[PDB]
Amino acid sequence: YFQGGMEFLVKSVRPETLKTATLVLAVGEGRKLGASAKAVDDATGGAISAVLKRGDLAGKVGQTLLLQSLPNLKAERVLLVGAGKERELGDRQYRKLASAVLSTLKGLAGADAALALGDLAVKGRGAHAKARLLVETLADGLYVFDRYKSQKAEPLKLKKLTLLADKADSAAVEQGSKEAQAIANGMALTRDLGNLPPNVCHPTFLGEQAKGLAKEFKSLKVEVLDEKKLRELGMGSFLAVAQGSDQPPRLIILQYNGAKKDQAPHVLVGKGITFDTGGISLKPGLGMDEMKFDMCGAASVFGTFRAVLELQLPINLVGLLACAENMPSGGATRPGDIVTTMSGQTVEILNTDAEGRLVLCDALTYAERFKPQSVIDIATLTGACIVALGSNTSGLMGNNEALVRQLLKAGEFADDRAWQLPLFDEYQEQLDSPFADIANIGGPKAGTITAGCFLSRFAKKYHWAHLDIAGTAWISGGKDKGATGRPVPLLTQYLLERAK
Amino acid sequence: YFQGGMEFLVKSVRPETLKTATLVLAVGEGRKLGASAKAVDDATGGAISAVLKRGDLAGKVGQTLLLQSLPNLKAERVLLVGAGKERELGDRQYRKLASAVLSTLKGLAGADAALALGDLAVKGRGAHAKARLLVETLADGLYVFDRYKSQKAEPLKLKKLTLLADKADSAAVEQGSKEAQAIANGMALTRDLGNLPPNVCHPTFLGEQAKGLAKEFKSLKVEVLDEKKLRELGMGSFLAVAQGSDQPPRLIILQYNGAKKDQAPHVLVGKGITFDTGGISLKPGLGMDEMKFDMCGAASVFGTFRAVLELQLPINLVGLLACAENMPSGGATRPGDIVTTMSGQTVEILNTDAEGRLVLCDALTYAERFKPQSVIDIATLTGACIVALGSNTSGLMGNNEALVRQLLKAGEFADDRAWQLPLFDEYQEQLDSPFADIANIGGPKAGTITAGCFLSRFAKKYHWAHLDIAGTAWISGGKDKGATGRPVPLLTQYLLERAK
Ligand SMILES: [Cl-]
Ligand SMILES: [Cl-]
Ligand SMILES: [Cl-]
Ligand SMILES: [Cl-]
Ligand SMILES: [Cl-]
Ligand SMILES: [Cl-]
Ligand SMILES: [Cl-]
Ligand SMILES: [Cl-]
Ligand SMILES: [Cl-]
Ligand SMILES: [Cl-]
Ligand code: NA
Ligand code: NA
Ligand code: NA
Ligand code: NA
Ligand code: NA
Ligand code: NA
Ligand code: NA
Ligand code: NA
Ligand code: NA
Ligand code: NA
Repeated sequence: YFQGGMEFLVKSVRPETLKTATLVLAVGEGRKLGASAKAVDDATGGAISAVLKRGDLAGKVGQTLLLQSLPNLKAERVLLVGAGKERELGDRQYRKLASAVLSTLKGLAGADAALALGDLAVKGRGAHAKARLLVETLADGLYVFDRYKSQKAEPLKLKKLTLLADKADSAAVEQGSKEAQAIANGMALTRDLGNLPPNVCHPTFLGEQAKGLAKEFKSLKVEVLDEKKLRELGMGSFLAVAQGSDQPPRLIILQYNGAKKDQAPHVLVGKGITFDTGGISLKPGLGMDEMKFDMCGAASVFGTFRAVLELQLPINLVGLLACAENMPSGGATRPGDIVTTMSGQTVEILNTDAEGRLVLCDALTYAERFKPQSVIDIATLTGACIVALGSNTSGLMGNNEALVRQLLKAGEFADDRAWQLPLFDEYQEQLDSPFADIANIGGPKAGTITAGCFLSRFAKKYHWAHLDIAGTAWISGGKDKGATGRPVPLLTQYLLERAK
Repeated sequence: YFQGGMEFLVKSVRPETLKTATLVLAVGEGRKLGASAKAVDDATGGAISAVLKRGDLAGKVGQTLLLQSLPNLKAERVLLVGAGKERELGDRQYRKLASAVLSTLKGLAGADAALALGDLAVKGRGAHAKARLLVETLADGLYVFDRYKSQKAEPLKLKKLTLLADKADSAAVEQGSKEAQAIANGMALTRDLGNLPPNVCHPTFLGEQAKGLAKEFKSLKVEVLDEKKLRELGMGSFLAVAQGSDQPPRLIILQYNGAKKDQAPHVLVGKGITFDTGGISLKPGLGMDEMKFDMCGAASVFGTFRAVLELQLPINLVGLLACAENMPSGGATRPGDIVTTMSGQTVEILNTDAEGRLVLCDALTYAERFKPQSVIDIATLTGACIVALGSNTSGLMGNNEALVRQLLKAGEFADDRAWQLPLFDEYQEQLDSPFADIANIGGPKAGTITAGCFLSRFAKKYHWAHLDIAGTAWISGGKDKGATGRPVPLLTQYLLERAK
């Protein structure tokens, strides 16, 4: 169940007799009230119709009108929210409607609210799929990160949200709500870890977080490998990234065995660069505070595990979090260094700011021992991905078409979308080095793709895919600056489908 | 038939008795000679086997060994070319093999050569598909642009190439060769127009080129509209691009009616910015000579027409070439100008270097009058596409999934590949303007996509797709700097399939 201060219930009772602090109804733009709103209007003797006739609420998506006590209702307030003029909403409009409702309710002193929104239609979504989107939007919309504020906002009075559904849909709605709550809990852990400042959130801290998660979930086993063990394993490019920082690196291994021992596991590999200065290839100063989000890949592995552990899915899951801090220093890796990866391939490190792939490639080699049926790495890897796909769609590459399709489908269902980019063999020659087996960077052309090509050289032994979340893992500026928790919804949906 | 100084023949005779200046045979790396090479070796009494045993030719793809007269052969020379160790070649290896053969033959004084390469296997390609790739690579490999060199290279002695094929395959090979020759002729026209310097290749020159093509092909009708007519049509954003230059703009209309009058036409829309300084939003000086390639979109419409006209395909085809020169001047368009497009939508021109879309959008509105069944615009539009997809894969967007799939399939067959990028509705808000209906640029995120989103607002009335060839239309540096002729092979293959 959701942990962020909200209980979500599903009930099949009549809205017009439900006791609640706020009853929420949808109002169309220039079309008749839906069945639920009409039943409530009838119960009040036409009071809602009479208000709407006065014209303050045009009915555009997300517009609101709040009424107090109406005759013959047990609702203390009635919140009208506009649903536009279309027969069906798209996902974006449904989310906008839900967020407008939540924003209003947050500011009220009501301890609960009941959503009578079952008459809304959303393109391509039945009861379960609508509940997944609605509850995830509501629950994630409650997220707060204020532990470093001396002045904290007043706690919400709102503590309970009831979804009204016809009895024939209530089981699907309940299922969707339960899954959405687990996803939102995972997103909240991901966002917390992403938002923590890098002087607190370093690799050792992430190791202790993993141990704490195992304390909470007896089904989770955790092992944390330090720099001595990494050197024993021959993890040369991983160590090269870490060596310039005072902070020691960590390889965190999470294991959950929800299925029979004969089922091959799915492996999630997360880039956990807790801060990325670029190293000797130093980044510019402007906006470099957002490099604390360079561990959002690893954070999303935490969050996906958190959701899976709550749902107790019948799957075998492994998490590999490759965490290091990338700092300049008198002992840092230099451009031109050549290192031997755990696979034995030598890499010429042309640019020390292309370091995510250097911790990932050793983790991908490590993943071979699990004989996985799928391996997915998640990383804030290339600014080129933002040029290619922006901030709303993650880049996706892989060496197996069926797995890539499974991830695309999961992202569509989750409304946490990705988009495939090709790993054509012609791109690989961009990584040729006169000195070593591989150069760690290509040119300025196709940067997201050549990063995927680099990783692919370590993933040939299994079905593998790669999510570039450089654009989707956080919001850069404004009031809403901070980690997003993506791609936890995509990944959790992928695993939900693999668990059937 | 190919016009660049080469006759291509298909014959089904035995290689070992064929009179030719050079007989070309494939030699595998560490595997037995194929059937054709073995038959020739047997005819010489083992002379080729005996040479190969000495070890000078390892057999790697494209390696060569040239022999002179061998016993009992009518070939004056025998050229051995390595074919690697795989059972089947990929497209890249097949092209590399063919280019190595051609490079050797170019340097010889032989007037002809015979290719006995029928035993080569290429992944996913039968006789017709292999001949398409082989002949197009050979014919396009003969391209020369030397009209501004005072010292021209010696003319080739090689004037005839014979493809040897089994009688059961010879019809397919002949068909593939004929189509490849037409494509190569079209590519040569495209490359010529792209390579011409911008003080020669201006919009008026392109208009005269269209008139010259109609003189050569009686099935082509051409109309050239000048700035007065553009202003009568209300083509405000097109005129805004052109107004800073001394060179007047041209809208060139090509029409070919190869099918019954009841068949809706296919429309190709080409960006013909004959030079792009950026305008007031001036480009940096470094590499700005390659902005003469900013008309390669329009050039590829010329080239696709040239191939279609030679093949006399039973289709109805329209070409719209929107040509202008983008110059700074005391009357040039300024950042912040607002103009009314022919569609009536107003556009705020935030950056005068995003000018390709401003001539294209008026051409897309113009295309409505043809009631087309497909509209494809081709443009060197965004440097962001090179970041996203590099120099080897064109970006593709559209408003119709079936058309996008048809173009992807054509590019795969042609080995002139594209890759779809999404036009999700969420990207559209990047083009919001406080002052006008549309801004002409989004932010630094998803630049290729937001350019496609801008064009999509003018294409809603028909099935439309958009090819960003900023990366594939030319080669930037080195000995091979110059226009490539892409995407003529993709477009011609698309139309070949639509003609069935
Ligand atoms: Cl249901
Ligand atoms: Cl630790
Ligand atoms: Cl340690
Ligand atoms: Cl974006
Ligand atoms: Cl799914
Ligand atoms: Cl055949
Ligand atoms: Cl003209
Ligand atoms: Cl004129
Ligand atoms: Cl490239
Ligand atoms: Cl095709
Ligand atoms: Na609507
Ligand atoms: Na929507
Ligand atoms: Na970096
Ligand atoms: Na990084
Ligand atoms: Na490059
Ligand atoms: Na081979
Ligand atoms: Na190949
Ligand atoms: Na430009
Ligand atoms: Na341009
Ligand atoms: Na942007």
